[PDB]
Amino acid sequence: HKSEVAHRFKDLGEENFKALVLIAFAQYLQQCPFEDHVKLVNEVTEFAKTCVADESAENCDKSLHTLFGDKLCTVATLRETYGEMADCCAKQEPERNECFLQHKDDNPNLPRLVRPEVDVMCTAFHDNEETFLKKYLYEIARRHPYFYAPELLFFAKRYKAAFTECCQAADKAACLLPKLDELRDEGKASSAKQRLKCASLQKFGERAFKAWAVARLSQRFPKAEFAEVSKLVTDLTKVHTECCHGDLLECADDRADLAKYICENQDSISSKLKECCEKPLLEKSHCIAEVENDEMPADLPSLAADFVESKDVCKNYAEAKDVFLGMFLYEYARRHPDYSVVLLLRLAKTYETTLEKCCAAADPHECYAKVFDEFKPLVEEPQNLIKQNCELFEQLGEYKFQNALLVRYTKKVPQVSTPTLVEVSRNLGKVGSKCCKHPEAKRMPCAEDYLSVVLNQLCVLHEKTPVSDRVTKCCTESLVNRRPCFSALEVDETYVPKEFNAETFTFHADICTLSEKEEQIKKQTALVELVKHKPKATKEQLKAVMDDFAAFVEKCCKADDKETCFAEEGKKLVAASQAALG
Ligand SMILES: CN(C)c1cccc2c(S(=O)(=O)N[C@@H](CCC(=O)O)C(=O)O)cccc12
Ligand SMILES: CN(C)c1cccc2c(S(=O)(=O)N[C@@H](CCC(=O)O)C(=O)O)cccc12
Ligand SMILES: CCCCCCCCCCCCCC(=O)O
Ligand SMILES: CCCCCCCCCCCCCC(=O)O
Ligand SMILES: CCCCCCCCCCCCCC(=O)O
Ligand SMILES: CCCCCCCCCCCCCC(=O)O
Repeated sequence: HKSEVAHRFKDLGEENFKALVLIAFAQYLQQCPFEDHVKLVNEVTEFAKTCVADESAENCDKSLHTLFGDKLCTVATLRETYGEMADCCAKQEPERNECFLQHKDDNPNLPRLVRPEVDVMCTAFHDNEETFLKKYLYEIARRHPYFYAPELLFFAKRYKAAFTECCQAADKAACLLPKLDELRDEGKASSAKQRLKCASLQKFGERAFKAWAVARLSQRFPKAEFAEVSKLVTDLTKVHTECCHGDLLECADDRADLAKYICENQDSISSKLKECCEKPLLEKSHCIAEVENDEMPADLPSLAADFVESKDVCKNYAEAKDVFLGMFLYEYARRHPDYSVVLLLRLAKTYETTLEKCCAAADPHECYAKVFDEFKPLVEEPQNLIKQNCELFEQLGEYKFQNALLVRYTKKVPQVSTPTLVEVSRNLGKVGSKCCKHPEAKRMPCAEDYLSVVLNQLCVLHEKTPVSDRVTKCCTESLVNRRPCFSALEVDETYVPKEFNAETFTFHADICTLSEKEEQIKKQTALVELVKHKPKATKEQLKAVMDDFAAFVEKCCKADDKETCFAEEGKKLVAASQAALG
């Protein structure tokens, strides 16, 4: 009301409040030490209570932006530590706030955060639970200035649970380790998706984004009217735009609003929202944004009615092209929760091309009457890839399936560095085990989501070290053409084999003491190196060496004087294998 701080405090609660203030400050003063921030939090929090007691007390009427800005400029070593950023304090709001966003280094030069030993972590945890988690919250926040604060807080709590459960466990490590890994990946995923979306909104512009939204929102809320979906798409676009700009507050307020709105009108939006709309302010958004797709209406007409048969297609279309196409998407999206958003985009795109040609011809209806037929091969491509791939994965295991992928892509883009090929293939495989476990009706949406980050990661670390033009075409192609572009890659006939290296195929017994994740990655690296040396090798040939090798390993890791073995058979293997592969 008359005091923003007081208000947020009352809403959030002391705990959440102090956690967010901490995260907020860690995202700007990325260089200040943890103790420094904690003091700021306390000073701000104390101030907050002052205003809760008397909404009219000093400065309590100031805006969060101003309050935050002033506290920020309070840091003495500001100009010494951040230099140019200190010049932000001369400017008045909102230039001051704006000035800060511009100096929020999206990727500082901080040391990789190392994972301590389970025991040391559990003891730290148990001894001083609060500072143990805050301290790490701080470490993550400063390294990820754009990670939406509240989501970060959401993660912290999942971590807390893991430590509370696991540190009591018999085998602490067997309980904790796996959870920490599932949280990391999930965190990397949220990070990549966020930057991805913002990146998209940047290059491709609003339209394409709204297009994406209509499709996603329709699949999720098939019972809502198109007018409700357009309303939501509009607000969601403002939200992502603002949130991408990096301003936490503005971003948060838009998010709360849209959640409030959706809840009040939840009856005309989705039935699956009850649960989500009860939750606390800080958790509404998160919940809603992930809510399962609602059951789609049973009495739903054939699309062909309003989009192929009708004699007013072009009329309705010229009247408002995008609204029409949007309606197409809305209609097609909600009848297919099983389609990937991007696949729906391809149809809509295809439909649009057709209408553009057809509506400027003798008689439209004749020209576009069989367009749905143009869809068939489009829908099928992603489906046959999924079946063909999940099948292979069912036979072979995650690991063996990854090797298949390894051989397949190395042949496609031999120029790519071996360590890059190994990672991509591994991640690709994970997507394989994570999605194939799903009923065929949810597979495609699943692949889209995991595959989207993986391909982006692939593109980013190639943007940097350009190795192939073909990978660059795919990486800079339409966001809806990206995946098919890669699927279209064919064996590289131009590639010239890599001169043989003895050092690259010699193994030591240390391959026995190494952990699974390490043995595999050590074997897989040799595999990519093998293919990069003899690309003309048939699956049979390769399957031979791999079999020979596999034994070699086990065999040499189950006999005395290991080192002797690996060097003795080593000569033999390399020798025999080289001849088999001409
Ligand atoms: C849940 N989420 C906030 C996260 C938790 C733990 C680690 C996270 C990381 S991370 O550990 O820094 N992940 C590193 C790679 C792995 C490493 O070097 O340790 C990174 O890509 O930046 C990134 C993004 C989100 C994370
Ligand atoms: C709570 N509300 C304000 C929302 C915030 C952010 C995303 C939202 C979405 S969404 O973008 O379609 N849901 C996203 C996941 C959430 C995210 O990445 O932010 C998706 O399926 O790709 C739907 C409804 C409400 C949303
Ligand atoms: C997300 C905020 C909660 C902070 C608690 C993190 C505790 C785990 C410490 C290890 C993190 C390093 C990343 C990793 O390798 O797992
Ligand atoms: C609410 C109306 C906004 C939706 C506009 C419909 C756009 C459909 C065209 C699909 C093109 C995808 C963009 C792209 O080429 O990347
Ligand atoms: C001066 C410090 C300001 C403290 C930061 C308060 C902003 C956090 C509000 C969180 C609201 C939840 C929004 C959402 O649902 O995403
Ligand atoms: C021309 C020298 C070729 C000999 C080197 C063979 C090494 C290839 C990697 C084998 C890994 C197979 C995967 C596995 O069985 O786990």
